[PDB]
Amino acid sequence: HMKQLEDKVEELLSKVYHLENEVARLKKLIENKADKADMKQLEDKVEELLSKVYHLENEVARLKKLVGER
Amino acid sequence: HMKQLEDKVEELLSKVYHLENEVARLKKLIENKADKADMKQLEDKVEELLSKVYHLENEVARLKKLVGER
Amino acid sequence: HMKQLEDKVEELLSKVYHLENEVARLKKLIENKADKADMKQLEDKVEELLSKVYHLENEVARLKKLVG
Repeated sequence: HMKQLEDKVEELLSKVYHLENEVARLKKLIENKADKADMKQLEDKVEELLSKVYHLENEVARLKKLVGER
Repeated sequence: HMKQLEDKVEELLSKVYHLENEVARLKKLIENKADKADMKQLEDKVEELLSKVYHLENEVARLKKLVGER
Repeated sequence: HMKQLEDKVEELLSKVYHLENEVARLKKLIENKADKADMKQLEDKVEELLSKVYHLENEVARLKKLVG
């Protein structure tokens, strides 16, 4: 009876140890995931560069038209 | 006495089962997040592009000046 | 024998509580991380940028020749 009850507790304890170790592995995975704030900062840079290129494209198109008349 | 300890283990049985399911869910949530390595790959390319845009800016300003008005 | 069984249950009781808290903590941490769908969108924007840069370099080289 007490031997049977301690068998169940031991089975549960074994599961918990396994789960503890798995969660430690997952904690490490999470540390290696990219933060939203960092992605946003890179996105802002890309958008800054895309706007610079946009205005450059317009100017080059303008200049191309002007020189094509001369 | 033993009945009350069984009732405690019955409670813990359920908690361990729920924990197993929560950890499975956490593992799925983790898989939907991007790795830092993926972000750094993009960052490396943006670094290349930053220099190219700088050079383009200088070249286009030089050309705008040369061309002048109509 | 009865004290040993009670201590085994105490061990389980404590570890379950501790692991519940840790899993909840990690759940919260996850919410601050970037989704793969969003990184893929950024990857496509970076593609957009690199293509436009190459195209513009070529346009500028041609214009530069024409002006010079």
